[PDB]
Amino acid sequence: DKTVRWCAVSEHEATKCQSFRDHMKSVIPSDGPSVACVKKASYLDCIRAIAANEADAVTLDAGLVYDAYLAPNNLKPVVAEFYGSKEDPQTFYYAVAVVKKDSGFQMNQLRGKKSCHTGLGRSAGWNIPIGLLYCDLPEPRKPLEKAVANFFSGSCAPCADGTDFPQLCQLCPGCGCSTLNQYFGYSGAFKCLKDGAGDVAFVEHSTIFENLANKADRDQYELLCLDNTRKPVDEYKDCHLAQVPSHTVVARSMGGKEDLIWELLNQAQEHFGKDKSKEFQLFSSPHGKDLLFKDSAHGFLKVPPRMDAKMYLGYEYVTAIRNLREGTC
Ligand SMILES: [Fe+3]
Ligand SMILES: [K+]
Repeated sequence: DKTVRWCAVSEHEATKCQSFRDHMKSVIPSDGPSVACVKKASYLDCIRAIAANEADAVTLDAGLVYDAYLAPNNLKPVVAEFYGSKEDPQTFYYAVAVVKKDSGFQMNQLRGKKSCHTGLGRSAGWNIPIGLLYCDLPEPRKPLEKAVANFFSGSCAPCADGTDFPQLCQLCPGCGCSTLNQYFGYSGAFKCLKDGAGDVAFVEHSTIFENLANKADRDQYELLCLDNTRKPVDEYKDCHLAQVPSHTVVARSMGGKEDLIWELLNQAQEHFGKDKSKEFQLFSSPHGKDLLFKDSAHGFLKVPPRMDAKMYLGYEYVTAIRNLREGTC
């Protein structure tokens, strides 16, 4: 069998997955790669399913790539997203802090504000913004969750526990770990800001561009820079929190079907990648944004053989994570 079982988180990803299954099925040889769809409530359930041989592949934020390499799962990174263009591909992106024009505050004046995150554990939504703001947080700083809940005056951290940390779900009651939470992910953290529930969205550089097509509406938003100034959203290259490694597909170490994962995704990149097909798209969707793969991706690059999360992610970002887990001020 040449079937990749894809893990899709909730109703909408599940739909795009069935399209993906059907179009590949229709425009593929008798012998080529098939994909099957397994619906899960969260990225955590996908990670558990892949370790337990009940699924083969899920695409995860760089932060969640790290998380998934830890025991007893030991998921290995297999295919990387790239952004920008197919000519000069990039395997990183920019963590930006998006705010509404004329809101007043800057970064060392973020205390007491409302925060929209993509989700707990994610690079630009959590790890980067919270690590930089770590010593600004009140004591005690463990647990970290409870202490960012204390810093802001209400938050939305998708995937967090709302019993243990009610405040982290104030802007999105429940802290849903899927698109079913309307304020989950990139597009969801920007909807959280736009609706006026929050003051800052910790998102990627291309987030606003994919959620607001009109430049006149776009100019009512700006970014928070590290020198405590503000700059137009277009000038993200000189006003960003950090550069983070790209979302990756992960797979099992043993019997991971990584070769096939590549074969499927690479063929799928030629048939349905950016601007390639009017029947199906891999990096946009009728059913939502950033489903299965991010909207801002332009295709895929193969991860070198048998490389682990640790190595793929790089020392600067692995180190950035570990420092967050145990620090001092
Ligand atoms: Fe991300
Ligand atoms: K508070």
